[PDB]
Amino acid sequence: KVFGRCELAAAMKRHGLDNYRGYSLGNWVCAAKFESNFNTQATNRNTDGSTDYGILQINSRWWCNDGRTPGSRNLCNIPCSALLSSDITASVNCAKKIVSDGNGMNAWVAWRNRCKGTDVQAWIRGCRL
Ligand SMILES: [Cl-]
Ligand code: NA
Repeated sequence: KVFGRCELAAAMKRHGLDNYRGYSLGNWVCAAKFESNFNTQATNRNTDGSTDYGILQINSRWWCNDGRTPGSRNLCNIPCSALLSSDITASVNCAKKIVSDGNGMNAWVAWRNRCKGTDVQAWIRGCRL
């Protein structure tokens, strides 16, 4: 599923990401924009053989099991394919665990490079939330 901007914002808000650990809704929508272009089916292979999955490009090295990342962890305890669903529940739940591990949203390189320190509220602007 390719979400609309406000559609995703509302779905995220409903799943409790607004101000989750100090990160306002605009941060998560910006992050999802540049990681996956709002596409839940987005996948990307890393040079180390791991793969990033879904709307927030969660990495198989640490967070999910895809059965082809030797010596990796499954810290969110899910198959990586679960992160590709049109229902974003598993991605959101796993994201909550990632953002709490000490490094905040700096875990997402696109957020750090493209969202951090920008006017992130522009991403939820005009949306009925
Ligand atoms: Cl933080
Ligand atoms: Na893994």
